[PDB]
Amino acid sequence: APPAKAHFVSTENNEPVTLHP
Amino acid sequence: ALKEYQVVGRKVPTEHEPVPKLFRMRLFAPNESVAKSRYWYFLKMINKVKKATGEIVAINEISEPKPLKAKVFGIWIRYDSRSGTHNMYKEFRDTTRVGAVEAMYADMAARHRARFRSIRILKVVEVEKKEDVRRNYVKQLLNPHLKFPLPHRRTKKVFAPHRPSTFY
Amino acid sequence: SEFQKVVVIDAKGHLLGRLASVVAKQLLGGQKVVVVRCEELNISGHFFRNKLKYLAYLRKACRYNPSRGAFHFRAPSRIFQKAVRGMLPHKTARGQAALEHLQAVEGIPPPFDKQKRVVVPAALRVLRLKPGRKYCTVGRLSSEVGWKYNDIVAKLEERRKVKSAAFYQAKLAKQKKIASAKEASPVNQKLSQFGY
Amino acid sequence: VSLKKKSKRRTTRLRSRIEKKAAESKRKQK
RNA sequence: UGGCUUGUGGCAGCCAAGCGCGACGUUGCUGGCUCUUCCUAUCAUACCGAAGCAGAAUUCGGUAAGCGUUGGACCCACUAAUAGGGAGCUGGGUUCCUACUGAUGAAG
RNA sequence: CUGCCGAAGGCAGAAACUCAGAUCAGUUUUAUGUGUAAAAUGAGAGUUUCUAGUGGGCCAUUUUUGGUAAGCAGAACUGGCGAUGCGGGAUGAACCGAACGUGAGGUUAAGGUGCCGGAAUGUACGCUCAUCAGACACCAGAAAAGGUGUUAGUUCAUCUAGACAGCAGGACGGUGGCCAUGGAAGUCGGAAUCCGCUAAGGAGUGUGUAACAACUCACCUGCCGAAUGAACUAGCCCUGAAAAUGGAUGGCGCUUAAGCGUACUACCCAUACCUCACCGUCUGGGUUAGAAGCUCAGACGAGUAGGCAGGCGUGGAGGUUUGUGACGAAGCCUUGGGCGUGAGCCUGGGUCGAACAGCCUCUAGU
RNA sequence: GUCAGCAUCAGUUUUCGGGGGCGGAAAAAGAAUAAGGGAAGGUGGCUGUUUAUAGCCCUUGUUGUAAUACGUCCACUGGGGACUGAGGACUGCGGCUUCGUGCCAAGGAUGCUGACAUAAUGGU
Repeated sequence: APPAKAHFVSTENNEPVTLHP
Repeated sequence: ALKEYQVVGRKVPTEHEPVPKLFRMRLFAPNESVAKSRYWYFLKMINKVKKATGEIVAINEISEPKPLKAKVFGIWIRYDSRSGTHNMYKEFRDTTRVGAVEAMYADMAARHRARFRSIRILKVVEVEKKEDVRRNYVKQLLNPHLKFPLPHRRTKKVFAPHRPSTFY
Repeated sequence: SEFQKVVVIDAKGHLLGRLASVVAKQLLGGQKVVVVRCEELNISGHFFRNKLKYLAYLRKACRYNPSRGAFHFRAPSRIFQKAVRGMLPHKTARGQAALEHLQAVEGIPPPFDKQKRVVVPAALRVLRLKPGRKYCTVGRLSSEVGWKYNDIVAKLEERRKVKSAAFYQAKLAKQKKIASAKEASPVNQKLSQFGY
Repeated sequence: VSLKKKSKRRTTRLRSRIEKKAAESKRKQK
């Protein structure tokens, strides 16, 4: 398996959520 | 030294999960590699997301918005001790969140013999309100008429000809 | 910080170990050292603990011929010499020659009372000990371990301080005369832009 | 001066025996 | 040849600070003759605290090893006491150098 | 004497020849369930044959069962030791680095930078005072815990309706409740332990009295003005016993450390790493212009058992050197000189007196 | 023959300095200057309040496309020090030069000078 290629990761659908341990 | 990083990541999309959720954490590490590993184990222990099936999507160092204003930072942390569990909350007055975390690490290594891997930081928050401050020594610093002489004056050129001044 | 033939160190207010280490490094460098006024060296730790340390040092003696046993020296100068020589390779010719370059005395004898006495800041108790810490004096530990010449040194030091005070007053008066003539001289203001 | 009744320095058999039997203690508690 | 070793026994139950255990408690049953030195874990001597300690005599406990801890066949006396231990010789029982001690001795 | 190869708890080497291969791997992926099968990387891979030495044991590692005050015993794998020098851990058969030709320079590992000791008595933040501190090293035997030592925390408490404490006072009257008694009134002793008042006075927290009485708290009011208390956890500190001559963190010593913890720079040096020179071995290319030679290049270098190869020296024999020698052979002595990695060789001076040596072969009472 | 000093080089290497890009929140800050908001560890004023006879914090605009800071790169550059000089006519790979027996830092050091010889190095 080759290394993962550059792509896009749209976040307007799932905005990042803050995680705390 | 330390730098504060935000790490945003997710698992690799599949048919079962075409749009995986995006998980962002604010964490402190000397460099990006330690931050990514610090994040990955945190993600493993909180949400059981394996490192192999995940990927770090965004790495961003963060600089202090107002490094020239003295602030008071309260830090919620969890400690692994003999019992393997403890919760502490400290307060440090410093102009930078990074410096406050560095002071916290130095104090805990000095007091509870705590290492970087033993300490996990839950939250570093700013306490602007004077009343919300709980620590007496922080309140001592926050008093309006603070004044005190220099402590620990302590003072190649061996064989000085005169006696030291060590005063004014 | 220049190489002198002889360095006279006034050991008042110094720490025994720190001054010994500095002196032991100078002797190996090849410098003659005279450590005067050894009854004023300070040692960290309270007096009772230090006396227990020393009285434990007396306990070390041979079980055959204590005449060949450990030689316990009670004079403050000899106490400093023992501290210094323990920091030197005295079993070799180099260390044995280094010991010959050290002259530790009690009080300030006349051959060295008329010479400038520098001090070591790396050994000074005021600069090296946190305030509120108990300490002791070698000239006091010596008197309660066997040293029997404390009164004579104290008397001969009061005489020396009186004579030195008289000498300084005379020299200060002469310096005041020279100092008064200084601004009276004109070139001291005429072309003093060089900073002098 | 030591100022002690028991020497703070240890013999090589004694120091080696700790790692001999400390490991066995972990084996026993396991 | 364990940093050994020392003053507090075995079975069951009741609790229960707490993490099925569970601590302390609580209740149930049957070899000797002389020798240098060291340690204190002190028999006597010194000084203290407590006790129905009135006095005398005494008991226990603390600091304390400076100084003593015998004479005779467990026995009987003396003694203030007859405390406990560590590091030349003989009986009944089985069939060179170095150390120590004294003595000289060249030499700034 | 030197060089090369080099173990073993069926090996290492030698010779005879395959294929320029998909031929193997103390390896990792892919697929099927540590087995098998079919991409990565590395390497030239191999087959039959015979012939030296060994077949032991110590240490640790992870997998189990039997176990006990307590250790302990028996298995399988893994390595290190053994054949192994060097740096560090004060020194060391098993700990941390590092595998060794002769040198120059640079840089490090492990460990370190107060002095002995080469290197910062560097920078920054904390902790700790020990009249037998610590540098210790899963702090594992004592170990379960004690402490009015200190610094941090966690969880509950009241608090300008005046917090805790402090001083002033109230802390009562039925009631000396009832049995119990010489004498017991809350307090020698047996169940509670009720009520009027409240802001509160408990059939009573202790002292005390023959009995009383008296004081105290636990409970409230006056003044006084701000924080205070209780229970646990963590780090350091004391204690958690150990004797017998002097005494050891290695020593001296160190207390805003030269102890403990962390962070960041700078610095010190091993035979290790890098650049170069040289020695030797192996391998590869070229060479018709002492071929047993010349020439270019690269890699490599511990070494026991064992295997292979090349040299130094001794007595005698054949050949040769128009060989050396009474103008001094051999031998011997020497603070002389030179050569070779080495075995050894030549030579100056002195002594000495009659034989001796190089080269190629042979030989051995070498 | 011996020992030196310097210069120009080549190999290795250590230690300072400058210039220039390119990246991050196109650094974050900050300054200066326009809005609004909030207040304090409450200033002038009068314990209480909201910039006045001190000021502070937050947001936005602007100066702006600011600088700095770090990271990174330069076939950009200026110095200081140390060890080494193997090889021995000619080729080769290269750059200047109009080709040139052309020159050159390009398949391994040359040049200049001094002192000593009864001294210095090297051996024992």
